Amino acid sequence: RMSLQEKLLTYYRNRAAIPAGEQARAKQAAVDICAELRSFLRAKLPDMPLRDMYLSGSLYDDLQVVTADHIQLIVPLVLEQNLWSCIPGEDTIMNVPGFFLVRRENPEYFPRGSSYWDRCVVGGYLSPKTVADTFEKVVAGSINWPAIGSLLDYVIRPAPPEALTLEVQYERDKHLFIDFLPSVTLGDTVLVAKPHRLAQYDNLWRLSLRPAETARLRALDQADSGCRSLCLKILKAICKSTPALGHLTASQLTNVILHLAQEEADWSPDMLADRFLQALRGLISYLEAGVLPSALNPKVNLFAELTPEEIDELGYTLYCSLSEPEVLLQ
Ligand SMILES: Nc1nc2c(ncn2[C@@H]2O[C@H](COP(=O)(O)OP(=O)(O)O)[C@@H](O)[C@H]2O)c(=O)[nH]1
Repeated sequence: RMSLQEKLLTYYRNRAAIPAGEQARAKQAAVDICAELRSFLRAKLPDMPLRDMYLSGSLYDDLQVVTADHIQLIVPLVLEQNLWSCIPGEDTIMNVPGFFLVRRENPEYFPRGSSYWDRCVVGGYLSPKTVADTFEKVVAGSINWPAIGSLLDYVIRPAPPEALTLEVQYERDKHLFIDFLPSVTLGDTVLVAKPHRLAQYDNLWRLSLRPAETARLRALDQADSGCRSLCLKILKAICKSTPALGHLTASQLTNVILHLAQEEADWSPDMLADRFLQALRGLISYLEAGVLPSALNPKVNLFAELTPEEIDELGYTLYCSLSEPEVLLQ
């Protein structure tokens, strides 16, 4: 019957690709809200050290698949270089690459109170969990979602504690989940408060990898009009659509693609099938090895948050799907 090429482009257009209308409006609803928060921050909280919150995520750069239902709103903290320093996780006793301790420097000389964020310090370290709670409470305590919603003809209601998430119904039957992501930038190190999976690492900030990864990907496709992004979206759609693959993330799949791009120059449209197969094969062998290095930061293993058992099950699921092509593609 059909070639894999056709099946994939077909799968992409009927499953991976968000319908044209829905993505514009979802994205626009997010844009509309982000702006209204810009003015709220000027008026209500000129005291809290922040910069303007801005959108980020797959929906914002057209990498979101199946449904336009989520996006991040970054909350950039202001931290003074003099007062704070970030510590690579591999240099901590935790020994976890891709994560940082954010340390409060010399309290004898910089007493508590020198930074607003000193209230979020636990044992000399800026706690990511506590920053989230404080922000959530300081926002919850000054914000008027019913009014912002009325102003934009959206209904906006926070969610149950996931208190850092907003549910935006922007049409009768459409909604969008915006979650707030507190971020810190020290030097050229960008960190986000997206907690490590295990509880014992909850004092660590996460190295933000998404911007460089997606910029890299976009630059490569731009250069040669390649299908790197198209292949990623298909994979994302499969993992999202297949429960057994729920542990796979956009970040891992993107790096699978980027590693492959180091070794395949030809990403013309007709090579899509071949690259997709290579990517599947790559992912499987990364899983077997128990290690998927970040293309942009080799020291970081993007499977390090997964247990060996989960890695093993992911590997098995994928092998099995090789002989169930029609379950993999819907
Ligand atoms: N926007 C953003 N999300 C990040 C970052 N680091 C980790 N994440 C997480 O990774 C996910 C973002 O996924 P995304 O790239 O948008 O692809 P998708 O959610 O699978 O469509 C969310 O769960 C984020 O919390 C980051 O630096 N920026």
